[PDB]
Amino acid sequence: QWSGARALEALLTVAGELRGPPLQLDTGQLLKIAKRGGVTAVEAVHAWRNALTGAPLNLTPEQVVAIASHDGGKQALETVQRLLPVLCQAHGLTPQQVVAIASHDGGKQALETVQRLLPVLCQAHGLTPEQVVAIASHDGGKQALETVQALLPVLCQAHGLTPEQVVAIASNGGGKQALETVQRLLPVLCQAHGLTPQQVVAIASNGGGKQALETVQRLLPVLCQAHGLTPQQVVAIASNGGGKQALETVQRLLPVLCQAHGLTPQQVVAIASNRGGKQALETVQRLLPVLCQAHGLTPQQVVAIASNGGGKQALETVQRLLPVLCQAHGLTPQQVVAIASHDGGKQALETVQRLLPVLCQAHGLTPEQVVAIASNGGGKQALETVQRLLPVLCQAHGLTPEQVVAIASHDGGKQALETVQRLLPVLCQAHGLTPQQVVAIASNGGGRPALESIVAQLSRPDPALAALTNDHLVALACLGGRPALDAVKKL
DNA sequence: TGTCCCTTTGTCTCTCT
DNA sequence: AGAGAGATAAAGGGACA
Ligand SMILES: [Mg+2]
Repeated sequence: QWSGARALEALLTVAGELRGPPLQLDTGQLLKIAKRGGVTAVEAVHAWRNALTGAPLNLTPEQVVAIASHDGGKQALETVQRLLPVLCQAHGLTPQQVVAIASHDGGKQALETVQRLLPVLCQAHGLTPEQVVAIASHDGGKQALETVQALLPVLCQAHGLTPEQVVAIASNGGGKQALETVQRLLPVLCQAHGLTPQQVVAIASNGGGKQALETVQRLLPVLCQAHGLTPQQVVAIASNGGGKQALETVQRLLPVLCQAHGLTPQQVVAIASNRGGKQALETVQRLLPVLCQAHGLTPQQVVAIASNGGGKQALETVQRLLPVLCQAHGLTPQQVVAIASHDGGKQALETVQRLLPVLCQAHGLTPEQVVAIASNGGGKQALETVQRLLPVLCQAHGLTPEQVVAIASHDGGKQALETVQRLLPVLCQAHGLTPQQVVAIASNGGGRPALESIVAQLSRPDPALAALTNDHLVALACLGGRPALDAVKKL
C-alpha cells in the first residue's frame, strides 16, 4: 500500500474533531494547517485546543491557526503557551506581538531568542521593543536577532548605517544573510559604483536580500555599459520586489522587448521593477503580440498592466477575461485595463466578474462605481467589503451609497470601511464630528490610521494638539492623514 | 519526517510629496 | 494621485537528524 495512508487517516480523524468546540474550523482553515504545519501540527492544535482558547491566554481560533500553519507549528504552539505570559509581563509585549513572532517557520526559536535577547538589544544597543519584535517576526528570526546583536556595532560604526537602516535590513526573511552581505558589499557598491548607503539598504531590504546585492555587484557594469542603464535604473530593478531574478532577466530580455516590440528601456525598467519582475517581463515577451492583435490592446496598455506586482497574473487574467467582461458585462477594454493595472489585478478582475452583477442588481450601484472601486490595489478586498457593509453603513449609519463608494475607492478601502463602521458612532455621537467630516477623513489612502489617530486625540487628548479645534484636526487629517497628525504632535 | 532557515512571487495597505 | 516602500502570506528548496 501507500505510505502516507495511515498519516492521512489520522489527519482526517483529528481534523473532523476540530470542527467542534472550542475551535470550529472550516475546510479552508483545516487544509492550510495540514499543508504548512503538517499532521503533527493538526494534532498539536487538537491536543492543546483548550489551553489556548480559554484562561489565561484567550487566543482567537484565527490566532491558533496563524501559529499552527508553519513548519514546526507544533513547537510554536507549545512555545506560545509557555512564553506568552512571560513576554507580556516581563518585557511588556502585547499578546498580538507574541502571536506575530510565533506565526512563522521556526516560531519557537524566534520566541525563545526574543525572550533571551530583548533585554540586551534594548539596553546595550538602544533598540525599541517594537524594533525587536519586527526583527523577530520573519522566518529565521532567531538568526536575524543574533546577527543584529553581533553586527550592529560594526555596521553603524565602520560602515555608517543608522540603527534604523540595520533594523530595516534585518526585518526580512533571510535577515542574517542580508546583514552579512551588506557588511561585505557596502564598500564595494559604494566606492566603486556611486550608490549611496541608502540605495544599498533598499536593495538589501524588501526581499532582495543577499541575492539582490550580489547580483547588483555582479551585473551592474554589464548593464550600464552595453545596455546603457543608469545606476539609478539598476537600483530600482533590484530594490522593491526585484531582485536578482528581475536583474538577470532584464539583461536577457531588454533587447528582445525593444527590437521586436519597440518598447523603450524606460518601459522595460518599469516592468522589471516589481515583485516577480522576471515573471512579468517573460509574460510580456510572450503575450504582447497576442493582446495587440486584431486591433486589440495598445503596447502602452500592455506595459501598464505588466508594471505592477504580480503583473504576470494580471496579464494572463486580462488575456482570459477581456472577452467575457466586455461581452457579458458591458465593460470597455479601457475599463478592464484600469481594473488590472494595480497590484493584484488578477484578484480584482475575478472579483469584478463575480460581483458586478450582484452589486448592480442587489445594491443599486453602477458598473462605473464597481469599476472605480475595483481600480485600486486590494480591489477585491474593497469590493467584498462594500458588498458586506453597504446595507449597514447606509441603513444603520445614515451614509449614502455615493459616500460608501467614495470611502471604498482608494488603496485600503476595506480598512477604511471597517473603521468608519467601528468609529463613526464615537466620532459623531460622542465628539460632535459630522458624518461628512468622517467620510472626508476616510476618503483617502490610509483612511484607517487617519481615523484612529483622530479618535486617539479626542479620547486621550495629547496636550500637543489642544490648540487645534475639531475642524482643524479634521482639515489636517484630510490633508495628510496620520503622518500629518503625528508630525504636529512633534510641535 | 519534523524542523529551521532562505528565496521568489503575489497580494494588500500606507506613505510621501 | 501616482510611485515607492512596508507588511504579510504562500509555497517550494536546502539542510540536518
Ligand atoms: Mg507597484
